[PDB]
Amino acid sequence: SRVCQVTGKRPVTGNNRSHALNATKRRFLPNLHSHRFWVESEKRFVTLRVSAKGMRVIDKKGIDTVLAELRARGEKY
Amino acid sequence: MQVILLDKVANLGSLGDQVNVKAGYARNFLVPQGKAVPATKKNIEFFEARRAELEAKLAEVLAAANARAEKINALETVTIASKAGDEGKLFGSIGTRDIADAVTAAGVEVAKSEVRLPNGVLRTTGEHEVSFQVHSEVFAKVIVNVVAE
RNA sequence: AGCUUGACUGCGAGCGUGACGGCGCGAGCAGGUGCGAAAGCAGGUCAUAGUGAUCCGGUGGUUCUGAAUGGAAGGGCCAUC
RNA sequence: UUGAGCCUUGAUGUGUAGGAUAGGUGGGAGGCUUUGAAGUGUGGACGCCAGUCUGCAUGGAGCCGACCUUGAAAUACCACCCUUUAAUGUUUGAUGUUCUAACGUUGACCCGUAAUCCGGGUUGCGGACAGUGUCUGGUGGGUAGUUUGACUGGGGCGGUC
RNA sequence: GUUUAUUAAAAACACAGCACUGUGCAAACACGAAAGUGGACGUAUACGGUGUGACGCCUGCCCGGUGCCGGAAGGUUAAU
RNA sequence: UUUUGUAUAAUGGGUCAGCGACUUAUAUUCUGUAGCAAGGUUAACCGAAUAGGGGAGCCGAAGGGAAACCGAGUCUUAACUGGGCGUUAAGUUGCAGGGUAUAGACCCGAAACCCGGUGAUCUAGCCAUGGGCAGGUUGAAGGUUGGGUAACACUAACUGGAGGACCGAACCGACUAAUGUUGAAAAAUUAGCGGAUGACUUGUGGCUGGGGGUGAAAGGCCAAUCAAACCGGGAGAUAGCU
RNA sequence: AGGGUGACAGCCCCGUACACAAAAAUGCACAUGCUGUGAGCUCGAUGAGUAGGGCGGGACACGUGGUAUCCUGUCUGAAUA
RNA sequence: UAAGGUGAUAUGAACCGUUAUAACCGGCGAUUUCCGAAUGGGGAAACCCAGUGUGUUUCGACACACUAUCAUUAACUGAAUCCAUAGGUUAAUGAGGCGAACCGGGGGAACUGAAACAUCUAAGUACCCCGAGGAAAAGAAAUCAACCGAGAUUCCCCCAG
Ligand SMILES: [Mg+2]
Ligand SMILES: [Mg+2]
Ligand SMILES: [Mg+2]
Ligand SMILES: [Mg+2]
Ligand SMILES: [Mg+2]
Ligand SMILES: [Mg+2]
Ligand SMILES: [Mg+2]
Ligand SMILES: [Mg+2]
Ligand SMILES: [Mg+2]
Ligand SMILES: [Mg+2]
Ligand SMILES: [Mg+2]
Ligand SMILES: [Mg+2]
Ligand SMILES: [Mg+2]
Ligand SMILES: [Mg+2]
Ligand SMILES: [Mg+2]
Ligand SMILES: [Mg+2]
Ligand SMILES: [Mg+2]
Ligand SMILES: [Mg+2]
Ligand SMILES: [Mg+2]
Ligand SMILES: [Mg+2]
Ligand SMILES: [Mg+2]
Ligand SMILES: [Mg+2]
Ligand SMILES: [Mg+2]
Ligand SMILES: [Mg+2]
Ligand SMILES: [Mg+2]
Ligand SMILES: [Mg+2]
Ligand SMILES: [Mg+2]
Ligand SMILES: [Mg+2]
Ligand SMILES: [Mg+2]
Ligand SMILES: [Mg+2]
Ligand SMILES: [Mg+2]
Ligand SMILES: [Mg+2]
Ligand SMILES: [Mg+2]
Ligand SMILES: [Mg+2]
Ligand SMILES: [Mg+2]
Ligand SMILES: [Mg+2]
Ligand SMILES: [Mg+2]
Ligand SMILES: [Mg+2]
Ligand SMILES: [Mg+2]
Ligand SMILES: [Mg+2]
Repeated sequence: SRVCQVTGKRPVTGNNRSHALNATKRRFLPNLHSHRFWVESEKRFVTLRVSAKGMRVIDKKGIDTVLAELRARGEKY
Repeated sequence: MQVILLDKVANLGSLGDQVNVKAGYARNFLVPQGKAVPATKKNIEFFEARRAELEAKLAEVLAAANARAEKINALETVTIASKAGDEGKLFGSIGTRDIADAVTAAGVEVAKSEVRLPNGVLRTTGEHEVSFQVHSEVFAKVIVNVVAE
């Protein structure tokens, strides 16, 4: 599903409000992209479904750290 | 993205330099292909520790290489067992090994690669000029005697 | 026609007319003004139409308020849109 | 390639007395030369057609200072500069051309695998485009929720408030 | 041929034929938040949408309005 | 019952028996009544449990002013000869009742709107796999032979067996009339009628689902009432109407 | 207390007040063995794509209001007692 | 615990028992077909059909046991591709389904009220979905206060319509 494997970001719901303040239900989807990360320590690419925010988390922490979070979480990659 | 360059990289900097760069360039090329690393403070301390430890090794090697340059001018004259032919021409020749081994066993531990002769290998009896490279840029001179065995 | 700003500010005994919201008439009192020698007259126009409640917001004023305290924002009050 | 900042470093001056198109302010007695000048033969650019900067070749033992004029000095030379101009170095854009490495592949192939799914891998074709997320202008009876007054010799029309 | 099963079978719908118009294929279009699928194991002599309605003789004028197609200079104009 | 007015030929009731509609909770005010009285009363809770404890609170004995603030006054205005509201009526807590408020708020009753399910055993369209069309006509293309032509054209006989072709049972349909209409039947029966090798008809099973399907298009059909199915729920929707 | 008994029962029956009871399994409690968990001490360390911010929404009694505080779909992004 | 018993309609029959294996009551065991999560595969529930291993004074098929999926772990294996990794088999352990209300969370109406209606209301209600426990959730201040101080969370009464 539309879920970031790094941050957990997922669709959330809310309103479109018109000028006349009519609320209609809507969603806000995360900004997801399947992206291939080079993992040095495993001589391999890992494809993650990540939000752009999630990409910046990986720039900051390093893919090794973030994949370690995936394991501990039981989540497979 | 601040990153610290590993190998030298066009238009950015040399090894160790710190540079800002677009994330996608760092993410999809420079880092995977081993050309740079993030600018984590542990890392920049790593390299500041590196720049300084490297700086110390360069200051002290210069302190060792200068010391040997004071010692080269200290001896300032050397003899070598040299079988000299008639008229003055050496039956053989006096190479860098011959010069090096004189001064090592006469004080200063100069290896032959450090010895620097121009044209000659010295095929004449007499007193000669010899310069040396003990560091990349610090040089000195001994004078060489040729005693006829 | 001359001089002029009473087309004044604060009030108001007592009345009229309204289911109400309201609307009207009012001598007199205080301050200050115009006209008249003076008595006096003037709180718009001979009278009766010419109009839009509240909310929200704008502008000026202000011995009010001011979320720890001093301010400020915002609110009140008075004037007005 | 280019507009707007930067930096080296090079172009450029007709108050008059004159060796004559006097750049102000300073160090200021030797610079400049064979890493090759004076001189003439010509090329270019600027221009007040007075001359100025300047490539090439030729040439081969000089152009030089208080030597006097001029408010201010030697084209012997040197430093921050301005009158303006060019071009190498930089920040941000603008635009374009390529690249490959994100990403796309509903081309071929390999393995998982006696599989027209999927995944990994190879390769070809594209490629920072496409596409998607958030925001934003336009469109939008496709869908949706509603409004669309009262009086009235019935209602509606007309009229009216 | 079809149709209001149960008051209408018809002149209504369809029809072969005609025209306009979209569509270069991962087609347009359609069902689907998506994946997937129909179109089609088709490929412009094909597929969709719209109108007309065998055939014969034919189908004139109007682009101001509304709709659509094309345009880049100017004005106006969103987030930022 | 409803009405200006009903014997009214306006409504409702065949009759009897049983049931069937102004309640309840909490706020609030007034009346009656009781307690205490410038005071009255406690709530949760404690509890020795209808006692007693608990006075946190609430109402009242002070108002005026938007407020600061002043205070039996205050505000208005620079100030009132004054003017507005107040000062000179005892309240409070139970208990019964009258009203109101919030709640279904006196009972019954819509047409409908929303949500989650169940339905293609009827019927629409499609998919796969099977079955069916007595009997009688017409006689396309093609082919052979003959005549014919320079050669084709053409032409006769024969052969051949096309078609949403013709007549007509089964089968599919449903144009007219009578009957029936508390039927034999919630759509038929009788006499006639149209299609009947086709865009035909039919069995078995499958797929499409409700703002959805399907529709040679009638708003037709989707299990005997479809301009939005059925069931359950929001649900006692709402009903200024009867 | 209540019920039953051929009509209404303290004394007919079953009960009730009170007093008692478990071979076995189980609850809960103190005690204790066990495998595991670590106690107190000194010197440290102190939660970053976070707080904050722009855009769109949502939550706070508070409807964008002069609107603090919270959450965050999107773009960003600190200080370090 | 006992002098009466073999549940009911519900008799009868044939029997059991009376001082302690009649019956009756309670604790613990045994047995517990088939369907159903249903779990060897299938399926129109209570049925159809298997593989492997064991057993036959008869070693036939009949009978008995195991064999679903997923997750964690381990052993043995093992590609594209050299190592590796994916994959594959087996074993151990766990989960699955059901069911009142309360409970945390993901989604989330409309009628209705506003005497119409769209902001607003109804209401984070009805409903759908996920998950847990005897309770759940919450919880030891980057909380309040107001210059005095308080000292996590939860619940009740006030503050106050
Ligand atoms: Mg006078
Ligand atoms: Mg203002
Ligand atoms: Mg404050
Ligand atoms: Mg303050
Ligand atoms: Mg784009
Ligand atoms: Mg928008
Ligand atoms: Mg529109
Ligand atoms: Mg509409
Ligand atoms: Mg409505
Ligand atoms: Mg009317
Ligand atoms: Mg009909
Ligand atoms: Mg008919
Ligand atoms: Mg027509
Ligand atoms: Mg025409
Ligand atoms: Mg256009
Ligand atoms: Mg009447
Ligand atoms: Mg009468
Ligand atoms: Mg009657
Ligand atoms: Mg009747
Ligand atoms: Mg009766
Ligand atoms: Mg009273
Ligand atoms: Mg026929
Ligand atoms: Mg008939
Ligand atoms: Mg016929
Ligand atoms: Mg069928
Ligand atoms: Mg309701
Ligand atoms: Mg009702
Ligand atoms: Mg009796
Ligand atoms: Mg901290
Ligand atoms: Mg914060
Ligand atoms: Mg304001
Ligand atoms: Mg089975
Ligand atoms: Mg089988
Ligand atoms: Mg099964
Ligand atoms: Mg290998
Ligand atoms: Mg369970
Ligand atoms: Mg309403
Ligand atoms: Mg449980
Ligand atoms: Mg807990
Ligand atoms: Mg303190």
